[PDB]
Amino acid sequence: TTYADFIASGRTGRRNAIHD
Amino acid sequence: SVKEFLAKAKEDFLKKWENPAQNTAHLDQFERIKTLGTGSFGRVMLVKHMETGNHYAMKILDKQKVVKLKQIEHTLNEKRILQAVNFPFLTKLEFSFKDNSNLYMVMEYAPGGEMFSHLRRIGRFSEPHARFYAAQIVLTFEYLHSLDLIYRDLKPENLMIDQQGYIKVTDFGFAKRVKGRTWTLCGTPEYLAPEIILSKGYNKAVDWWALGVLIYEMAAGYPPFFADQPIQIYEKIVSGKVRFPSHFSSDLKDLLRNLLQVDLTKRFGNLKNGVNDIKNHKWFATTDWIAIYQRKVEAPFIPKFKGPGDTSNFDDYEEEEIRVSINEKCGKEFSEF
Ligand SMILES: NC[C@H](c1ccccc1)c1ccc(Cl)cc1
Repeated sequence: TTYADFIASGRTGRRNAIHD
Repeated sequence: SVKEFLAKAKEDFLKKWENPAQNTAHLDQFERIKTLGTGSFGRVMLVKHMETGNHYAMKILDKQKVVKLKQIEHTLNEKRILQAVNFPFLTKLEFSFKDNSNLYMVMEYAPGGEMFSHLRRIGRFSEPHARFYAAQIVLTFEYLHSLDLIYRDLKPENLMIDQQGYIKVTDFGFAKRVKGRTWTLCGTPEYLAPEIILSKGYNKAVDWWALGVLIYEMAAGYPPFFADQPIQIYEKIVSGKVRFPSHFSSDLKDLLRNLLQVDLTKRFGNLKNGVNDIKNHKWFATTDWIAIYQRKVEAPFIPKFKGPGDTSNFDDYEEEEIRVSINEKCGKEFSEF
């Protein structure tokens, strides 16, 4: 399931902003 | 009359914008309680203001780290914008000051914690629950955009839940007053509009895209474009494809198609009818926009209150000294702060 893939992913924690 | 409300809001904003508050407190006036968040981009501490006993979230930026990250102008934007704005769903900046080493922004404290925490734990929000929050973001962007401000970092991590269950938008580190277009690559990967990824000039339309991502994430429990690495996320975003959970209503699906629209001539918020395309969409048919502004609407979820200084809705972070050098750092760079 898509949920299962999200939870198994490395980006379920707080996400940092990006920049140049 | 929203037109008239906003005309007055601009008069109020412009006065503070053109003559910013500066040096309105001192570190020694606050008792440090607990770190509520960190990052390369800084940290936030729960503090108690001695003269009132009020609790605040104090953002602390290391001037030298700001300079190294090329965030000087962005940091000056943040403080100058925050001291000038005034809206129910914006976190209020109560004090700001600086010392030899650091910059300080003392914001109101929302003990309810970040939307992020509650969304991940609970899993997802029902559509009415999501709608309640989205309405507050629609109104806040209407406000901000009218003042020529682009926000540029919408996400659950940056939306606090207050004691009445309402939203406070926080973190204005990439907010910028710009008439016309701008070019800075900034934001959070999952929430970046395709035109940001493709190094085009872009405008306030990137915030309406971000609203699409947020509503999706709130209602699905995961964002519309995710992967393990940013590059893989950017590929998905520009692909022009999105999939909706089977439990998404027809109205939700249709709203999201018009928000997560790569074509700027077709993206809602960016058309001739502006924010009314969003405000008058079927998904918001039940939303009483005035009642939400006024906070008359009963919130779908009220965080468990355990005192004004309770940190139970926040995670634990490693505590770190606030060191203040005896030599002033970066004086010229942050002169106007
Ligand atoms: N993202 C909002 C979050 C926060 C704001 C206010 C109170 C607690 C947490 C936060 C902001 C800045 C940083 Cl450096 C880390 C964490």
